[PDB]
Amino acid sequence: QAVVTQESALTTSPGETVTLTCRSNIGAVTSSNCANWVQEKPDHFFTGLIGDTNNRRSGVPARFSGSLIGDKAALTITGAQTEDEAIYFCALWYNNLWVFGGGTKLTVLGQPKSSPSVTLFPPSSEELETNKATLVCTITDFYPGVVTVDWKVDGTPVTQGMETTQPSKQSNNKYMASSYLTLTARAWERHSSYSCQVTHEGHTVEKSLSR
Amino acid sequence: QIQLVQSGREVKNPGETVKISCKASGYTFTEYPMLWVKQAPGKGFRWMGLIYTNTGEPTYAEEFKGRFVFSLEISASTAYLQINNLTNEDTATYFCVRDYFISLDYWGQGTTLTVSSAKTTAPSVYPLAPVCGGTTGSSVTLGCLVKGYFPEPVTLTWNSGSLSSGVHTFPALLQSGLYTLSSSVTVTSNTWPSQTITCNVAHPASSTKVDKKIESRR
Amino acid sequence: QIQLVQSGREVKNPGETVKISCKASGYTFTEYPMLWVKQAPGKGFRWMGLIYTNTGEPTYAEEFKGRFVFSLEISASTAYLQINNLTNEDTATYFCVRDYFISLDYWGQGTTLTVSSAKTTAPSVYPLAPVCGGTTGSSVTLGCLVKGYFPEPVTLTWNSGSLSSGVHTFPALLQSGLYTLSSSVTVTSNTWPSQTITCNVAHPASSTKVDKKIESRR
Amino acid sequence: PYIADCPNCGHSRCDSPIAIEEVRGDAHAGVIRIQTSAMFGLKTDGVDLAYMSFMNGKTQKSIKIDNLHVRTSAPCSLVSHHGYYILAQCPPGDTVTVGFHDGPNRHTCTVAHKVEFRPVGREKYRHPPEHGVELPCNRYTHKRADQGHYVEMHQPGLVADHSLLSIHSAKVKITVPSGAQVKYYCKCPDVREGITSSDHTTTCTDVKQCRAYLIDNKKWVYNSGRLPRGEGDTFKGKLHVPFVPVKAKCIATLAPEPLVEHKHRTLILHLHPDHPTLLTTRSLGSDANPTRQWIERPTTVNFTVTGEGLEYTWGNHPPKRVWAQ
Amino acid sequence: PYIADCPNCGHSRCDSPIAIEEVRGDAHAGVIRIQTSAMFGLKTDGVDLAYMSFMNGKTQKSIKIDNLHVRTSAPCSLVSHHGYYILAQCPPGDTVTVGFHDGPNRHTCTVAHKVEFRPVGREKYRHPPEHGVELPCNRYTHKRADQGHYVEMHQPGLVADHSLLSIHSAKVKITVPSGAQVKYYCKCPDVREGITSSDHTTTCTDVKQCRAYLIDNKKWVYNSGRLPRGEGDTFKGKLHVPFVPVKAKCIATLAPEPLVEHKHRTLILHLHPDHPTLLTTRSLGSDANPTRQWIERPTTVNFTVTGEGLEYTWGNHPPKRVWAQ
Repeated sequence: QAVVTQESALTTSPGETVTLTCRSNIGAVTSSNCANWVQEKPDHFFTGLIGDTNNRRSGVPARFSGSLIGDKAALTITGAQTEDEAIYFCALWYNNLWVFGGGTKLTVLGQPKSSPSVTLFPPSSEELETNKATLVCTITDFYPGVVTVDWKVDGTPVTQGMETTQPSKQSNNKYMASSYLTLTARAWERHSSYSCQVTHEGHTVEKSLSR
Repeated sequence: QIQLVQSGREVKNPGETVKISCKASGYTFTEYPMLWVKQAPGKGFRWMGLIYTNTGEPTYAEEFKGRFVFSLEISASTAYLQINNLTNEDTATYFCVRDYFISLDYWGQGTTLTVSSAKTTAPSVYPLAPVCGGTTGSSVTLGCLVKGYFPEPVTLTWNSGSLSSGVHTFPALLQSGLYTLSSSVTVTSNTWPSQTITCNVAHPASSTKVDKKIESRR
Repeated sequence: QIQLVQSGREVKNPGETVKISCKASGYTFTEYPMLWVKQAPGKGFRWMGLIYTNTGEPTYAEEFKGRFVFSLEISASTAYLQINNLTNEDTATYFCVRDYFISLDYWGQGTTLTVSSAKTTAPSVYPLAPVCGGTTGSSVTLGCLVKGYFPEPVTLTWNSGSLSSGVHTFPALLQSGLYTLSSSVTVTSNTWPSQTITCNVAHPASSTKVDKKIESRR
Repeated sequence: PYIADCPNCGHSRCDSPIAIEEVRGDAHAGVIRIQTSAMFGLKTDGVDLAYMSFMNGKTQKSIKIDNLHVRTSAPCSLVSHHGYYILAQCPPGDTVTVGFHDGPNRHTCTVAHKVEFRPVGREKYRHPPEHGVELPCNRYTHKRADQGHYVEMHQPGLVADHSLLSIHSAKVKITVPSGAQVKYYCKCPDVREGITSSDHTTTCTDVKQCRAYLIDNKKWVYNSGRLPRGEGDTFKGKLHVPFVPVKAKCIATLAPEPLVEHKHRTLILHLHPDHPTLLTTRSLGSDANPTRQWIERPTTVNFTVTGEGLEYTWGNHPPKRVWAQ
Repeated sequence: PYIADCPNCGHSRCDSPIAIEEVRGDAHAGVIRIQTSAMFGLKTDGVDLAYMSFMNGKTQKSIKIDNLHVRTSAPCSLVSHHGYYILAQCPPGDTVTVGFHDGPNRHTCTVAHKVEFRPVGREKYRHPPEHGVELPCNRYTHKRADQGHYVEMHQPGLVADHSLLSIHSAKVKITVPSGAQVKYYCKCPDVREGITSSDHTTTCTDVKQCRAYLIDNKKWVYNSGRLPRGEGDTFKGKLHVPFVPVKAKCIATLAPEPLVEHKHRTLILHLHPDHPTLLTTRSLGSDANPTRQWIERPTTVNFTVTGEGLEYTWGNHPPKRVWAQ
């Protein structure tokens, strides 16, 4: 019966100072709200940063500090780093329960771009024994995390049969994704040239197999 | 130091019950109670309640009083979430968390539930070896395709888990009523096919375990 | 809603008296008293005092205790300023104002007094029609020249005031001991001279009223 | 931090979080132990006794203690706070009058209670001195590491909160704090218990005929007389008292020495105290023949001393003795 | 906001705008109605009772009330202000001591006045409790919408202001506030009335021998004894009093119940009050034989009850009655 509000997204560059805020719909935030700040890195990875407004969890870099600014709780990153790019959630206590904010997606300049590593595999034979054939195109270590995957059977853009996952964040903070093109044992044996084309930060990478 | 490791992700058809465990490490269980948080797919983070790991009394958020029941295997430093008469809109991830320092200091890994009607289909595990010709670089990428299973989850390792560096496991995705997953691994060109590289797959719901060695196409 | 409309501007030779009215609209007269402010030509704004429109007691600024007297036709929602034994340096504009909200919220239009010795000369009203040749555009500008009168003020309207859009009335200016004023009006070329356009001029001090229809030069 | 009904809360009976119950002017050392219904001390979570959590709204406000004021006939001196409870050195006073300053408002609370401070001793001072003998007074501690007693502290009952009962553009609309348990119905027939998230109200319309309740028993309370019972149960929550009365030796009283004057089997004593002093004696014959009189006005007195002896007690100054042969 | 001569204005007799006249410790409810010569309330013009207009200079200063302090033996509690007049809940005190804080200076005012607060009832408390019976006390209102009386408030007389009497480089130079009426001459012969704008002084030179006066009767005043008469006339300005004494039922006293003990046609009564309680009785025979005694010290008393009956009045606790056959 209280609504915590946070900035939606904030973009900064390595070395800058950035402030995230946490607003309560009922009134000014005070020390009896024990503002907590939590960080979510990709992979459902949670860590606590600050608690009780300004107590930094142990092993959280000092570039992170909490405070009350005006009528709201604030988190300041002093010397933001590339590693700080994540979702920050604030939590406020209200005498009997906790209310979490919507979280702020923070983007920090860094991590020089990285091209994808693409590999296309042929349907294995144990699978061709099922009267099925699935060409797997794996794409890993790319950043920025956005790609376009296009399949081309025998020179012709396939347009049905393919499925491409959504970019998932790896540990190093780069992304990955795979695309599947399912044919029939038979569709397989028919056509002759398969190719998985991946477009990333303007360059294209085509990986073709030959049956 | 502090590790809260949670159970793996379940699939359950509407109406069922689930018991999600949270095994605590590094602290004295008894002086720090447990927060249960629901991060629903879109919606963001929500406090489900707190359990006094000393007395055993639970607090539920009003949204959670009813089908939700917190309990603890005190003795083993485990806290547990049980959601009875599962509703389809309970698919989400649930985190256990330690309340300390006027807030929460450590969060668990999460246990994701997918409430969904469906039978039980064992996966087909297929080796992904490089193209029949050449493939000459400083390294080499092999793969493993885990196709057509239900429900979640499956676990996948490489060489019983001794080969973890250079691995990309790709989140399972639903296609035509079945889940499909895949994984790649990259090693130096001297390692393979000199040394054996094996994909290990388990599907608990069907009691299926498959070990598939990646063999050269010729 | 609230309108404080003031009397028109007077001319008075030194020594005379003037009663400036302020007719209030939109509020209950009685719960809001009246501020009288003098904005002297150069000098800026000055509080002259306040009148309790409930009891009737006036406060005068010390600068104004003496020749100045506030009063009110309660009954008609009017407050009035009377300046007796007019001094030449009383030429300025006087505003009535409503005191409310810990300050003043509404101001009137102003009544400007020009204390100045001079007889009474009626104005000559001259029509200003376009040049004898052509004058072909999408619109057309006519005019009216009110020349050589004393004292102020004169009022000027176009077609009894039904034609107000596209009118520019030019402030009266003193030249050789007399005031001269002028006005222009712009209408579509189809309106004039098809439809009649008439300048209406009144000079209260001489009881002069002149209606001059603008006629084509040929 | 519990909230109850202060009796003369500046104007009149408000509901202050610092509502004063259990005034105890029963010790000797200028000290009173008080319970506010407010629980100052650490914050909501974990830090710093010297912060300040009262209830504003349904909610706490765990912030700094900046400008506490206990007072009586004069302004008191704080001694220490722990939990709901404060110890403060006060003078005597017909009443007790407490209050902090949140910063926007004074927000005090006041109460009647007969207070006095007799020091232990045959001197009836009004106040503890800097010097004099030490002797066994009764007094409360500075500290918190205390278990000598514990008072029952089970749940709160519900509380009113008509900020909940908004309007759904024609119907009266209840909401919830955080999913807390709101106990609801109106004079008309509609939902009769209320254990819910934010409900509406089909039947009634007026806010003034409905059950705005907060069963919010995630944190227990002190069992104030100005509490409504939590009707369900005697929940747990046995909770200590910090400020136990202890056998401190107060820095304590002493009356100025007497002027001993001899006569024949008789003590003339020109005497001149600081404060009312209970003098008394014991003629040590099996005939006791004692005497008692509080002396505040300087007085030359007399004592028919016998052959065997008399003793003499100038206040808590030690007892004298005398051979009058 | 009138300005008069405070009697012990911190140091000694200043001229404070809050000069205290008409202290009235005549009610019962811990309350005093006071008149400052200062008119706090709305501003000069129109807004907010809770602002603060006193006189600084010849001029007002209509600003915030931030740090008012009425006080006595202890600090009082404000109740409400309206006009020149403030109501404040005070304890007893030999004096009355008032003061705000402008911000640069304390700027207080103090006065003698015998104050007490008996509550209505046969209990002689020192202070109102939280509980007890209600009964018809005398007390002042919170409010302003009040006409029950009105005091004369006609003009001010002149006032001194030697800030006016500057020097015209050899002559003493008077000025004017705003065209106000300055009443002027010096011991020497020069201008003899003074109804003027800024004049000079032809004859005298010294500031200390001239009439620095301000007939500034655009706003009336309270008719303080510490006002000089406006010699011209009894101008109008009949003006109400806000704080009328009204028949409030104070939350009021109650003495602890008696211990009734039977004897043969005799009431032994072990008795133990909180405060001095006037007990009294009426032996209902045509022989009245009543008794009165304030009881503050606990006392076992006796009453020869007759055959027909006696009655018994433990303070403002209701009267009892007794059959002693």
